Amino acid sequence: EKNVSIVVAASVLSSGIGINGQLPWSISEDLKFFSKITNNKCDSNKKNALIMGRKTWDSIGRRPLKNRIIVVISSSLPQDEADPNVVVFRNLEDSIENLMNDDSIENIFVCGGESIYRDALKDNFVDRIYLTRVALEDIEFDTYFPEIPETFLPVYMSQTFCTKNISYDFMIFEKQEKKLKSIDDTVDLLGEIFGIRKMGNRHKFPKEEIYNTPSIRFGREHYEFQYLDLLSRVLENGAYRENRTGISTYSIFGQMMRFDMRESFPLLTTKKVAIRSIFEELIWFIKGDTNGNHLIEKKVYIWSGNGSKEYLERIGLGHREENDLGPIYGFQWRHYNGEYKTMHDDYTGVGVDQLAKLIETLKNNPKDRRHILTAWNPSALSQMALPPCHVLSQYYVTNDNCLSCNLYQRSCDLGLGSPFNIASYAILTMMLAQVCGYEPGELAIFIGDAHIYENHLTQLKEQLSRTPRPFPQLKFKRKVENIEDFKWEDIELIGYYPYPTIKMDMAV
Amino acid sequence: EKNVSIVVAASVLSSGIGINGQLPWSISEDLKFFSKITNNKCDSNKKNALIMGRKTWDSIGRRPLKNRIIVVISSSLPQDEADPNVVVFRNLEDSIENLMNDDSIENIFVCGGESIYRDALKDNFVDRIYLTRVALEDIEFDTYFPEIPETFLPVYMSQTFCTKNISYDFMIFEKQEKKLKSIDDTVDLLGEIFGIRKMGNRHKFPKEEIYNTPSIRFGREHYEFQYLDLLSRVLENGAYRENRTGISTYSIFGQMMRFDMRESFPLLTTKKVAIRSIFEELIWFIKGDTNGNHLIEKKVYIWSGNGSKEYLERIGLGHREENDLGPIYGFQWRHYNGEYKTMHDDYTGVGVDQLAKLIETLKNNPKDRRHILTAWNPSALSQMALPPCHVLSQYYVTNDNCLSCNLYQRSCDLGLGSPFNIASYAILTMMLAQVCGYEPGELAIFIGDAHIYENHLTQLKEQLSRTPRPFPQLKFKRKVENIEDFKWEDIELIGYYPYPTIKMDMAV
Ligand SMILES: NC(=O)C1=CN([C@@H]2O[C@H](COP(=O)(O)OP(=O)(O)OC[C@H]3O[C@@H](n4cnc5c(N)ncnc54)[C@H](OP(=O)(O)O)[C@@H]3O)[C@@H](O)[C@H]2O)C=CC1
Ligand SMILES: NC(=O)C1=CN([C@@H]2O[C@H](COP(=O)(O)OP(=O)(O)OC[C@H]3O[C@@H](n4cnc5c(N)ncnc54)[C@H](OP(=O)(O)O)[C@@H]3O)[C@@H](O)[C@H]2O)C=CC1
Ligand SMILES: CN(Cc1cnc2nc(N)nc(N)c2n1)c1ccc(C(=O)N[C@@H](CCC(=O)O)C(=O)O)cc1
Ligand SMILES: CN(Cc1cnc2nc(N)nc(N)c2n1)c1ccc(C(=O)N[C@@H](CCC(=O)O)C(=O)O)cc1
Ligand SMILES: Nc1nc(O)c2c(Cc3ccc(C(=O)N[C@@H](CCC(=O)O)C(=O)O)cc3)c[nH]c2n1
Ligand SMILES: Nc1nc(O)c2c(Cc3ccc(C(=O)N[C@@H](CCC(=O)O)C(=O)O)cc3)c[nH]c2n1
Ligand SMILES: O=c1[nH]c(=O)n([C@H]2C[C@H](O)[C@@H](COP(=O)(O)O)O2)cc1F
Ligand SMILES: O=c1[nH]c(=O)n([C@H]2C[C@H](O)[C@@H](COP(=O)(O)O)O2)cc1F
Repeated sequence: EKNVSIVVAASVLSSGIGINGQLPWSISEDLKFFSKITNNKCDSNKKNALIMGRKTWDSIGRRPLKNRIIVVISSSLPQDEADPNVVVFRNLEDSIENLMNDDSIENIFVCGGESIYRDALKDNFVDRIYLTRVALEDIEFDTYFPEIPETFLPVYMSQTFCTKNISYDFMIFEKQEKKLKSIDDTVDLLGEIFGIRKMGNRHKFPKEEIYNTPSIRFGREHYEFQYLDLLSRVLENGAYRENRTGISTYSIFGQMMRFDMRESFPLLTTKKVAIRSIFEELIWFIKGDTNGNHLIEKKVYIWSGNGSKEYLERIGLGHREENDLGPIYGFQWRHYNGEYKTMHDDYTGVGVDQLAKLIETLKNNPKDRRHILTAWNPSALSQMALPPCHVLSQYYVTNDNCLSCNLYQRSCDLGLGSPFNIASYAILTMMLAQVCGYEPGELAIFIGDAHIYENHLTQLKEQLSRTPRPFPQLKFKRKVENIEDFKWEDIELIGYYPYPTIKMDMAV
Repeated sequence: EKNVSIVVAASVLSSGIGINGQLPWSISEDLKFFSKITNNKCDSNKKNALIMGRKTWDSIGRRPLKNRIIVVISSSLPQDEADPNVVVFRNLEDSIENLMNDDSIENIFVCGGESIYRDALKDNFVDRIYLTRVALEDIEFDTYFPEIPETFLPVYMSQTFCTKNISYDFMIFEKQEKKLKSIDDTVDLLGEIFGIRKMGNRHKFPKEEIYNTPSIRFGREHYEFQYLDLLSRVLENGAYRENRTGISTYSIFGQMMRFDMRESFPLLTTKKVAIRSIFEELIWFIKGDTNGNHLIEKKVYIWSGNGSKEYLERIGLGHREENDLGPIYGFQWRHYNGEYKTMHDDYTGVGVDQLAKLIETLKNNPKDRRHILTAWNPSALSQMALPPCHVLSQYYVTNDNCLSCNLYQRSCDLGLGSPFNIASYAILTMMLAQVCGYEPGELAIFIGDAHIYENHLTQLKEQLSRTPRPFPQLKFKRKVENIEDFKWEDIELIGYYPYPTIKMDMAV
C-alpha cells in the first residue's frame, strides 16, 4: 500500500488540459515542476511509476522519462519487454498492481489524460491531487480535467507565477475523511484565567465559518489570502463602533498586508474590481487634479459621495463649488503647503512637488532611505473634503533593481477602499518603476483602522465563500517620458478571471 | 507508563521558590494556573496525582486539593488510610508506583519543594517542566528551584503578565532526545524551480544559528521575540547596502512588530537599555525643544553625533550653531509649518500644534479615526539635522477605553534606534493615556527599512544568544495636569532585570 497522486495542469475555469493532441500552453516552469514532483523519492533504490493514457504517451513523443518507469494504458499497444522503463497494461486497475507487489516502486503518479483521470477518480484510486491552475481560458480545448470529487479538500495554494505573461498557481488536494498537545492546552488555560488582559484573546483566530477556504491551513501562499484573512480577523475581533457616518463599523487596530508585484498583479479575484475606475483615479492624483468632475466625466463616481453639494455644506465647506474637493491627494503630491484657492486656479510653480523629487531621488540616489510621499498636511486638513486615508508611502530600491512600496493607511474600508488601495498603489509602483527604469518589487500595506461597515456584512461574507483564483498580469503598452503621460489605453490586463462583481454602498 | 510533569514558580534570576515556610509572593492568577494545569485530564473517571514534600504539604495547611490525589513524601508522617485523597510514601521512587499500577491515575505532577525537585530531576523521573518565572529578586529566599538539566529545552514562553505590579511569564520545558510532508516538499521544489522570483525565497526563515532560543518554535508568545525574530530575519535576508554613512548595512523592507502595553512594558531584557536617555528624549520632543545641548546637560548624548559642528558643516548646515538641530521631532509636533530661525527663538503661537489637537481629539472624540501625529514636512526637511525616522503615528481608543498606538518608521537601526523607538512610543502612549484618562493599549510598529550596521554584527549576535526575561512594569508616581509636566522622578520602573548592557557605536 503506497501513495497514488494525480498530477495535472488545467485551465482555471473550464479545466481544459489539452487541445489537438498537445498542450494549449507552453510553460517551462510547469514541466520542471512535473519533473521534480514525479522524481521525488525517499529511497534511492526505487523508481516512481507514472501512469498515462496512450494518447498522452503519444504526446510526449513515445520516449521514456529519466529515472522513472512510464506505465502506458492501452488496449492496442503490444506489451513490450524491450524497454525496461516502459510497460503497457490493458486496464487501469490491473496497472495498480504496483501496490500489491513490485516493492521497487515507491510512489505512484497518475499523469493521466481525461479518459484516465476520470475513472481514476471514479474508481477512487487517488489519494492526492497536484493541480496547476493556468489563466488561459478564451482559447479552445478538446480535452478537460474531471471535476474534483467532494472527498478532496485543498491543503495548499501557491503564489501566482508569471511565464510569458501567463498567470498560474500550484494547488494540492488531499482525500480527507477521519478526524504538541501541551502547548495548546497551556495557552488555552491562560486564556481562561486572564481575560482580554491576555493579548492572545484580543486577537482571536477566525472561526471556520468566516475563514475563507478553511481546508487550507499551513498552505496559504496566495497573497489574496492576505486580504481575505484580514477580512476574517475583522469579522471575528471587530469592535462595533460608531463613526462620522450614520453607518457603524466593526473595527480593529494595527493590521498589515503583503503583496508580490514581481510575478503577478495584486488585483482581487474573489470580486470583480473596476480597474478603470482605479487607474483613472490614480492618474488623477498624479496630474495633481483636485477637480471631482474630471472623474465623473470619465464615468468614475467614487468621489461623487464626498463631492456633492449637501456633503460639503454639512462639513462647513458649503462656500465651495459642487465637486471641488480642496487640497486632497495629488494636490499635496504635486504641490505641498500650496495655498489652495479653487480647483480652477493654476497651481503650477507653487508648493513642494514630492512626486517629482521622488522620481528624481529614486534614479539618482536609489539606496537612499528617504524616498517618501505624504498626503497628510495639518494646515490643509480643514480645507479638504476628506482627510487622507492612505497617508504616507515609502519606496525602496532593491539591489537587483526592483522597486518596493510601503503604504500606511490610517483608515481602511475593506469592502470598497481597500480593494482600490491595494491595486492603486500597485499601479503607481509599476509606473514609478518604469520611469526610473526598475522592475516591480513587493507591496506592503499597513492599516491603522481596519473596519467593515455593517451594510457590507452580507456582501463580504459572500466574497469569503469564494476560493481565490490566480492574480492577473498588468503590462504597459508603451514607455512614457513623463509619468503624467499615462493613458488607460496603455494598460493591458492579462488573465483576469474574477468572480461576479459584488455591489456595496459607500458610507458618506 | 504515564506523563510526569514538574509544576513550579521561581524567581527569574536566583530561582528562589520560597521563604520561611511560605511563598515570597502572592499571585492569584498563578495559583489558578496551578489549579487548572494540575486538574487537566482526558478521562473523567481518573484523577491526577500531585507529589509534594512534607514541608510543602504543611504550607498548604494540610488540606486536600479538590478532584486531585495529593501524595506527600515523608519519613515521619504516618501512612493514613483515613483521607482517600491524601497518601504518604516513604521515598520518592516508591511514590512513582503510580506508573506501574493504579490506572485510576492518568497524569502525575510534581509540586515539589527544593528537596523533592532536586532528586526528581537527579533520578530523572521528569518528562515536562511548567515554570512560572517571577520578577521578584532583591527579596530573600531560603528555598530554590534546582538548575534545569540540559536534557530539557523550552518549547514555550508566554507573554509577560502583571499582578500587583509584578511581572511574570509561563514557560514549558520538555525532555528531548530523539530526532504533512507533501506541502513541505512541494514548496521546496517550487523554491528550486523559481529563483528569487518566488517571494517565499525573498523572505527566508532564519537559520537555527541566528534564531534566538531555537527550541521554542510554535511557542513564542513573548513580544520581545517580535524584535528578536526581526533581528534574525535581517541577519538572514539582509541585502548588503551602502548608505550616507561610511558604514554599510544589511537591509530588508516592509517589516512590523507588535507589543502589549496592557500587562507589561515593552523594554528589551536581552540588553540593558538606558531608559532615562529614552525618557529625557521623549519629554524633549513633547516640550517642542530643538536644542541639542539641553539633552547633553542632562547627560544624554544620543543626538551629539548629528549635533556636532563637523556634521552640520558637512550637510550644508554649517551656518547653524553647534547643537541646533533645526525643525526636527517635537518642533513639528508642537509647531507645524512654523518658520524656523534658531533654537533660541520663542516659537509659542506659531505653527500648528498637533500634540495639543491630538490630546484634545482623543478625549473629545475617541472613536475618531483621525488621531495622527506626523513629523514629516517636505518644506522643512532641508533645514533639519536629519529627517524624521519615526515619521507618523496614529492613535486608537478601544471600546474598553484603552489607548493603542501605531507607528510607521521609514528607517530603523535595530541595534540602537529600535530599542529606543519601541520604548519611547510606549511611554508616549502611556502619557497620552493618563492625560486623556485611558489605560494603555497595544503598540504596533511598522518599519520601512530594517537594517543592521555591519559594526553591530558581533554585538547583535551576542544579544541573540540570550533567552528573554519577562518585561518590566512602568508606573507613574503622579498624575500631571499637562503632558509637558512629566519629570524623570515621576517614573517608577518595576521588575527590570536585563542582561548586561551591550555597547554599539552609532553611525553618523
Ligand atoms: N495538462 C495535462 O496535465 C495533461 C494533458 N494531456 C493532454 O490531454 C490530451 C490527451 O488526453 P485524452 O484525450 O483523454 O487521451 P488519453 O491521454 O487519456 O489516452 C487514452 C488512451 O488510453 C487508453 N485507454 C483509456 N481508457 C482505457 C480503458 N478503460 N481500457 C483500456 N485502455 C484505455 C486508450 O488507448 P487505446 O485506445 O489504444 O486502447 C486511450 O486511447 C493530450 O492532448 C494531452 O496532451 C495529457 C496528460 C496530461
Ligand atoms: N514557588 C513554588 O512553586 C513552590 C514553593 N514551595 C516553597 O518551598 C518551601 C519549602 O520547600 P522545601 O524547603 O524544599 O521543603 P520540602 O517542600 O521539599 O519538603 C521536604 C520534606 O519532605 C520530606 N522528604 C524530603 N526528601 C525525602 C526523602 N528522600 N525521603 C523521605 N522523606 C523526604 C521530608 O520530610 P520529613 O521531615 O518527614 O522527613 C522533608 O523535610 C516553602 O516555602 C514552600 O512554600 C513549595 C512548593 C512549590
Ligand atoms: C505531454 N505531457 C503530459 C503533461 C504535461 N504537462 C503537465 N503539467 C502538469 N502540471 N502535470 C502533468 N501531469 C502534466 N503532464 C508531458 C510532456 C513533457 C514532459 C517532460 O518533458 N518531463 C520532463 C521535464 C522537462 C523539463 O524539465 O522542462 C521530465 O524530466 O520529467 C512530461 C509530460
Ligand atoms: C504552597 N503551594 C505550592 C505551590 C505554590 N505556588 C505554585 N506556583 C506554581 N506556578 N507552581 C506550583 N507547583 C506551585 N506550588 C500551594 C498553595 C496553594 C495551592 C492552591 O490553593 N491550589 C488551588 C488553587 C487556588 C485558586 O484557584 O485560587 C487548587 O484548587 O489547585 C496550591 C499549592
Ligand atoms: N466611507 C467611504 N468608503 C470609501 O471606500 C471611500 C472612498 C474610496 C472608494 C473606493 C471605491 C469605491 C467604489 O465605488 N467601489 C466599488 C465600485 C467601483 C466602481 O464601479 O467605480 C466596488 O468595488 O463595489 C468608492 C469609494 C472615497 N471616499 C470613501 N468613503
Ligand atoms: N545611524 C543612526 N542610528 C540611530 O539609532 C540614531 C539616533 C537615535 C539613537 C538611538 C540610540 C542611541 C544610543 O546610543 N543608544 C545606546 C546608548 C544610550 C546611552 O547610554 O545614553 C544603547 O542603548 O546602546 C543613539 C542614537 C539618532 N541618530 C542616529 N543615527
Ligand atoms: O482610499 C480610500 N480607502 C478607504 O478605505 N477609504 C474610506 C475609509 C473610511 O471608511 C472612509 C473615511 O475614513 P474617515 O471617516 O475616518 O475619515 O474612507 C477612503 C479612501 F479614500
Ligand atoms: O529613533 C531613531 N531610530 C533610528 O533607527 N534612527 C536611525 C535610522 C538610520 O539608521 C539613521 C538615519 O536614517 P537615514 O540615514 O536613513 O536618514 O538613524 C534614528 C532615530 F532617531
